[PDB]
Amino acid sequence: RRRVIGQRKILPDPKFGSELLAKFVNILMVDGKKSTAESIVYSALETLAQRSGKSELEAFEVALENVRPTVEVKSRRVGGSTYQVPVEVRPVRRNALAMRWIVEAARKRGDKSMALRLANELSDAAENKGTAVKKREDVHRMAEANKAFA
Amino acid sequence: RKQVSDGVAHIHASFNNTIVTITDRQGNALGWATAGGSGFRGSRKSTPFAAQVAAERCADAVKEYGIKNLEVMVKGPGPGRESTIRALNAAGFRITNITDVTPIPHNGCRPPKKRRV
Amino acid sequence: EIDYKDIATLKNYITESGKIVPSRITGTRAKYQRQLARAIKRARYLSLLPYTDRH
Amino acid sequence: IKVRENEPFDVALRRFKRSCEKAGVLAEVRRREFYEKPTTERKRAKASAVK
RNA sequence: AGGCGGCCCCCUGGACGAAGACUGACGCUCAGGUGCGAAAGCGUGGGGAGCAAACAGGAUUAGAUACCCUGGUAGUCCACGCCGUAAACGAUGUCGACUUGGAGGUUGUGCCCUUGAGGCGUGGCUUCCGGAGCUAACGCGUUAAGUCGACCGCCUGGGGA
Repeated sequence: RRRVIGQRKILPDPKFGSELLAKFVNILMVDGKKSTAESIVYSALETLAQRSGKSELEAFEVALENVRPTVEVKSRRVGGSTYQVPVEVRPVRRNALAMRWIVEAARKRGDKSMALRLANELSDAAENKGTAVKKREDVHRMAEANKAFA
Repeated sequence: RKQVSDGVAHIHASFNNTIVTITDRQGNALGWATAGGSGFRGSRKSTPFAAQVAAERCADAVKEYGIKNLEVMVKGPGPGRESTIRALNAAGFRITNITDVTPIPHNGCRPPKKRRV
Repeated sequence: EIDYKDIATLKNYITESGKIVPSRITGTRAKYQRQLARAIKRARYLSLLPYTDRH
Repeated sequence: IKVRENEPFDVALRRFKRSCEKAGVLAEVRRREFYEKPTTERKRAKASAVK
């Protein structure tokens, strides 16, 4: 329906003053145990502090700056046929897209603590050096190249 | 071998197909491309990009001839004509005359009796 | 009227593409539209107008 | 007078108003006598100008 | 009636009206009789581009004997002949006569104090609404399914025919 959100407001991180670090713990946490996620955020930043050339205060933002697309491909029905169309990636999602991919990667991993599973993906999330890892972005590379019918 | 600067282009654009061929003043074809050969099929073979990728390759197929001045003969009802002519004018060619020559039935041979669309 | 094969008159009853203009855009009665169509069709058999501007 | 341009041409110019399919030939033929009977509501002509 | 179109020429059928002329009921209908195909088919002989039953090739699919698609015979065309076929369905057999309005077009024929870039009578054709009256109902509606004379055919459950 129509008379719906939008985006509900969230309160920014009390220690860092950031709304990205507030959304990050909300999607990172599991079974609503946000208190454990508050021990994983910044604890996963241990090996990134000196390695960040934007300084520590952008050592996580850098992994979200790596990917900021304008369109994504979707496969949608027009009748008895189903075709690939480009849909807009708005400012509200443009900064939260890669954040959602990094937590999935860490949850799908199974070695060390969670604060080390998260650090494995975050170490390469602005380097992209691994094999078959940029297949992640084919859903936006196929969108900046959509032809469809007009 | 030797540049001419002048030619005549034959474009067919239908709701199911797009064909682009470039000829000289006497009807000798200097380059030819098809949207099927540019990797588009079915109804999508009529699309403004499927036409562009064939028009660009047909202009590239006359790149040895140094074309600058053009007259155009257009066939078929398909909307791709203005975007095709632009995708070809993007090769540096100026189009000084456009003429439609579609076989919209005059026609010869048997008249069809089935219905349309 | 007065020798029908006047191509300057016949060119005033066709489009830029040489098609016969419909009776409603000239205000012409059907009595005359059919005879004007016969005149335009006969003018092709006088070689004063092409059968289609395509050829 | 829709197309009227000969020789050089650009963009679409296919979609026009008046003559061919409504205002006032072709289409609406199911209305039949609506093409004659309504007189001054639907028919301007009358002579003295453009027949 | 079926139908018939393309351009030019020669020949040629039928329709329609006004003021008069001519025969002087010479007229109307009509069992049988004599005549006329849109198509498909057959028959004697040609002809094969276009399209295509049949049949093949490939697909789709449960299968696809259909659509799609690469081919293709007969037929379509012609000099013609035979048949009488159909939604030959605009469902109105052929003749005669009386009646109520309008919007619109055409074709005769006769008029107009034509300040019209035209108008109005009166016949033929003729589209679509609409009053009476008829029908169960749609509607017919002055070119009647109203009204009423003349002539010739047809009708009286369906399955089976």
